[PDB]
Order: sequence, then structure tokens, then C-alpha cells
Amino acid sequence: ADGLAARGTFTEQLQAQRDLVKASDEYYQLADKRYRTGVDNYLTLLDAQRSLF
Amino acid sequence: ILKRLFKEGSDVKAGQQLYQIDPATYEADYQSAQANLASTQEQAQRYKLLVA
Repeated sequence: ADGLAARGTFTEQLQAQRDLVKASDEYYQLADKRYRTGVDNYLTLLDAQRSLF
Repeated sequence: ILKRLFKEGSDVKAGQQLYQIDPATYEADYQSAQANLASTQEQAQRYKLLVA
């Protein structure tokens, strides 16, 4: 029964976690675009990279 | 006045330079405004790239 509860809840948890990772990856990509155009510096890019990690 | 650039008794034309009143403070605040343009045009172009 604990194995069945884990099967039932980890699909929802892992899909929420993949959406977490997709959101943080898109945030890092926008911070990289903001850096490459030239508005913010490289420290904020490294902070976004650590959040994605 | 630094120069007088018209011959007296001549057919002058609309848009011809006559005198030269010494530009010192006018070149000064022209450069002071040109610096603001050189910064804020960079701001406008960076944000026009980033809105897309």
C-alpha cells in the first residue's frame, strides 16, 4: 500500500518538479539573453545559473 | 564676434553664414547633451532588442 501511494503521488510530484525545472531553465535563458544584449552584468547570470543548478 | 564672412554690398542668399559669434558655452552644453543622447540611445536600442 505504501508502494501504491508512492506510485500515485510521485507522478504528480515529478511533473511539478519538471515544470519547476522548465521554469528555471527559461529564467536562465532570459537572463542569458539580457546579458548577451548587454543590460545586466555577469554576476546576475551566475546567480541565475546557480538557481538552475 | 570672431569672423565676418560676407562681402559688403553683395547679393546675400537665404541660408548664408554672415558672422561667427564665438561658440564656447554652446559647444560645451552641446557636448553635455550629446553625452545624454549617447547613453540613452544605447538604453533604447538594448530594450528594443529585449522586448522581442
